[PDB]
Amino acid sequence: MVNPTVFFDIAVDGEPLGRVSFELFADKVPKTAENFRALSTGEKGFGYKGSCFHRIIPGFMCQGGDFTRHNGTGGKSIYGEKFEDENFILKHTGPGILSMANAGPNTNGSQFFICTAKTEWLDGKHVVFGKVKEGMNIVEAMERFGSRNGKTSKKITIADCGQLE
Amino acid sequence: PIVQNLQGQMVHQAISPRTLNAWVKVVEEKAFSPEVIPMFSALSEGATPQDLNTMLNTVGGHQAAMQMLKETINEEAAEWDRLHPVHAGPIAPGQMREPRGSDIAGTTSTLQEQIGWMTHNPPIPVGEIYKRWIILGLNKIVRMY
Repeated sequence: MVNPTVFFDIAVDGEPLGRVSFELFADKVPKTAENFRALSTGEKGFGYKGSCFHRIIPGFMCQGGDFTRHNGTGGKSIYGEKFEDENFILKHTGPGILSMANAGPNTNGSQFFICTAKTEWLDGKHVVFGKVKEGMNIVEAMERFGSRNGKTSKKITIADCGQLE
Repeated sequence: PIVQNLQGQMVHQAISPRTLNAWVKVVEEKAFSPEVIPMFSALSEGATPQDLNTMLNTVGGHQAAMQMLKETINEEAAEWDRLHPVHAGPIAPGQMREPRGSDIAGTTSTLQEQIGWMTHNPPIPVGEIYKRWIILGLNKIVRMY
């Protein structure tokens, strides 16, 4: 199939929470789907595995992907550094939407967020490249460790990740 | 400035036209000499980046100096960015961005946003930061003339 599926095994302070899987719309945003896929499998020697969700805001989104600096001010793509906003064809239509967390136009590295709500004002600013296939209840579980500014009350990590089938 | 209105809440009061005219007068008669600096500071207390830009753009006829001041501001704005890396993420409702140098300078920031950064516990004093960049540019052109 054209669109790949990836999984995250989420852990809370080391204790397993559960698995979230994603469908990646490589048919709409190939370069952005590919970046996320390869970083999930770890085939480049680096990627999401072991990284944490550093910014979680209840009712808004869960943010992760900063495997270098861990704090929002880091991360890098499989293209070396930061790549362009591929397109904004797809919209933030509800919970489960997987989108690129940039720091401006054409600043895509490795950081992403999963929406826990409809975030319409993000359309045209952030690239949508996937959606939760299974485990939205795990994401809802994650956002319970969030806060108003994003500071997580517990260490939320990607214990393991990869591509499925 | 950002003042208490008739109802007690912190609001954007525009700048007084007579204070603007006073500034224009100072620069028209004195030009950009050492004396123009204490005056600018005195007439810009509490000013937003937009108010500070209104004061600068009202100076009708000092082209070379204004280009010199602008470059100095742009340098300070570039230094700010270099010293202030941005945290990636979507901005939630309720809060706003970390200001970039262009925001502190008022070129990529609405008055609403500047008021937001200023009226914050604890704040990003974008008016006071920008004013410092302007005072440095003034000192430069004040020693040129």
